[PDB]
Amino acid sequence: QMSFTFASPTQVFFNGANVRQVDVPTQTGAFGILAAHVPTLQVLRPGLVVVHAEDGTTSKYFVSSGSVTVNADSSVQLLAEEAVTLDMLDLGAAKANLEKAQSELLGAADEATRAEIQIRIEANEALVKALE
Amino acid sequence: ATLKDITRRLKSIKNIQKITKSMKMVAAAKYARAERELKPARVYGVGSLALYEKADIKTPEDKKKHLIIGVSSDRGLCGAIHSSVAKQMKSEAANLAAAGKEVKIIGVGDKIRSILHRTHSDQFLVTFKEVGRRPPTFGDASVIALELLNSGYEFDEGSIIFNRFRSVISYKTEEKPIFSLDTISSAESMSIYDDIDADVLRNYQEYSLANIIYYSLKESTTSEQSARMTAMDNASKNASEMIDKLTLTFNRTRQAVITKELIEIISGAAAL
Amino acid sequence: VAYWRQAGLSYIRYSQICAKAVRDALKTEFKANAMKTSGSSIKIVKV
Amino acid sequence: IETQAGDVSAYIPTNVISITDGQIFLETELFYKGIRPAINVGLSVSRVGSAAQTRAMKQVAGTMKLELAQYREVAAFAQFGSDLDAATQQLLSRGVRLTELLKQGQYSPMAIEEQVAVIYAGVRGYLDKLEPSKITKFENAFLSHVISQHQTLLGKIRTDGKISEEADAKLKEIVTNFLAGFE
Repeated sequence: QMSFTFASPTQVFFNGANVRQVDVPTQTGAFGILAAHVPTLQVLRPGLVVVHAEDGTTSKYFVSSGSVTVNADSSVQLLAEEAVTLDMLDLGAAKANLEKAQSELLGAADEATRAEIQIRIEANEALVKALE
Repeated sequence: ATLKDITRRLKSIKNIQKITKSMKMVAAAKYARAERELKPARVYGVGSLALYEKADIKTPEDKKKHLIIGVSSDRGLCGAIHSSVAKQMKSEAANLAAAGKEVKIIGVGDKIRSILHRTHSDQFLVTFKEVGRRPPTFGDASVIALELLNSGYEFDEGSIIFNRFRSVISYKTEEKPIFSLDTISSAESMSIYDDIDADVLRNYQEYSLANIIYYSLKESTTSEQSARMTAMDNASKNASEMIDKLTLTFNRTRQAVITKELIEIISGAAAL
Repeated sequence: VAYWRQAGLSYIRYSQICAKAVRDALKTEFKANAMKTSGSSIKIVKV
Repeated sequence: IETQAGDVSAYIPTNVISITDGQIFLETELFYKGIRPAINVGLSVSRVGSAAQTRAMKQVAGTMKLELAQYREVAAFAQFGSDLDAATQQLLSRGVRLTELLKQGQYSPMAIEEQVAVIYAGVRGYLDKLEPSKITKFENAFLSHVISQHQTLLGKIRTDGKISEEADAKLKEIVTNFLAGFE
């Protein structure tokens, strides 16, 4: 059916395992996936993987960026970039960091600099929305 | 020889033997670290190769812009690694000399540009430095991707010549197809697939570059440490053999010096 | 499509900024593991 | 015996080494390497050199000799010791602290009681956190502290001939407190 091979440059999750539903939680718009699905290739967001492996398990965790690729025969490659868990995160660092991003966004002048501070502040705000 | 000469030679080779055992144990420790780091990065890369194998898009012909990515070590003393990499690189360069033109290349490490100051000293476009000192990570592979993309160059085909790791003793020098422009991708198989718009697929393509470069760097560093441990094991053995031979000739030279001095003293006291 | 592509930014720079934010999102110990796994500066050589 | 450039295989050094019951060997690279007095051992051995000791120095020197025997194998691996594992790193560090304990100023011989105290501190390993260039300063300050304050403890060591669990507990206490108040 589907093989949800999750990976990240630190470690690998479920590589070669029968999974029933993966909330693939991306930039174009966070969408679930089941076994039979249309094949797709999409990049990720600072966003929120919710995996469900055949038994109603709800394991959610946070992903910086990466890439999802599914084929006809459902081989779900979710190659993330930094995949952290809810047992790994804190709150006040993200709060102070989004305040710093707000201040530097009020201080930005160049378009590349404003784009970097916007992706910084939206990573922080979707991060805190994941936190709370 | 004289006696002090062989004493100097034995001192030198005993030191080279101890330092080569030290390099063998350092290569063993960094090999164990690279091997335990190799387990997640192998699955990551074979997943990327598996999605490009199921989406088995071919290569369009009759165009120019090719790219060879040499990924190997910066500091050698590790066997026949860079020889095989340079051989494969210039073989693909001679194959891409006919009917291809833009064989402008990128390479990492001092040894790849040092084995390329002569044959393709024009065509090496960017070079990297300090690989193989620290273990390879993802953010430095991001630096390689930024110096490939933001330093503006466009390419349609080529290869990422990476040192492939297979075992404690062996290795492999072989390529991976680097599908490069969206037109190579969006030809038929992406038209079968879904959500294959130009920006999403080209951001996917840049991330595929960072993916295969991460896989190549950790594969090359694991092969580096394995072959360096092998080379320092064999060099310690050859140095120990030559220490044994030079100790035998030191002893026979010592005995000859004692017998010569003794015959001179006895000849003097007898001719007195 | 993207706003940062209209700024002229690469997706790998995008990923590295998101990586910096996520390494800041860790508390202490996992922050130490991530910054040890973070990018050491591979230096460049031009022509 | 003066040897001519390490030539222990000459006539007179081989004769007298076969005669004598021990040797104290001084290879000179340790002298110019900066560990004085220049007794650079490994070739140096005493053929009865365990029963000719007080039981304090017997215990401390036995453990100290085994630690230096584990150290001297791995020093060529300690010039590249930064990128190896941690067990070696601990062993080589302990050996460096002991080897810089063994150096001593000229014309100032230490009594048995204070050298038992110093080599005891190095063997129990209250020195593994300190800098290497601060070991000899600790040594001189520890001699001054133990001679000045705790006279009765050196009296215990020189009259009992050994450490018997109360000198051991008191030295645990005083070396922990003086390491707590050194810098």
